Amino acid sequence: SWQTYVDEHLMCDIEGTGQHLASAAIFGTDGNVWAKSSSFPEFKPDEINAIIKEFSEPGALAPTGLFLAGAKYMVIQGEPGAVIRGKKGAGGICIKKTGQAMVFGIYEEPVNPGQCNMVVERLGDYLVDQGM
Amino acid sequence: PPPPPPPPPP
Repeated sequence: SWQTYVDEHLMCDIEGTGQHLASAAIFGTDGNVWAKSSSFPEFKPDEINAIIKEFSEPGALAPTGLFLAGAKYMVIQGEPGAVIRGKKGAGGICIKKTGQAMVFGIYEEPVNPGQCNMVVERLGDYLVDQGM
Repeated sequence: PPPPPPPPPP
């Protein structure tokens, strides 16, 4: 099931490190959560709609910010329709869209935006190769 | 519904 993917392939130990993502999830592109980590933020429906709209119209959240469970992430450079990236002080967020899914990764210090992006894009790219 | 996940990667 999808819970296995979050636990074993998102919340895994990051390479050459003891760290791991603060939380993670896998959503459908329709915005229904398929699986999430125990400490995944209590997101609101309109926050997910905004993320869905950002993959349809890139750069829409850039001036105003990306919100998750009330927490604002300063939007940073991302791949249009594919990856959304955000900064919240020390922490951040990486959202990777595939054919049928959206893979969320949320990190904290000392995890880099590149390492969250590695975990999230690696899994996203596997699900793309498997035809999803 | 969520579609079935593919086989776990190596």
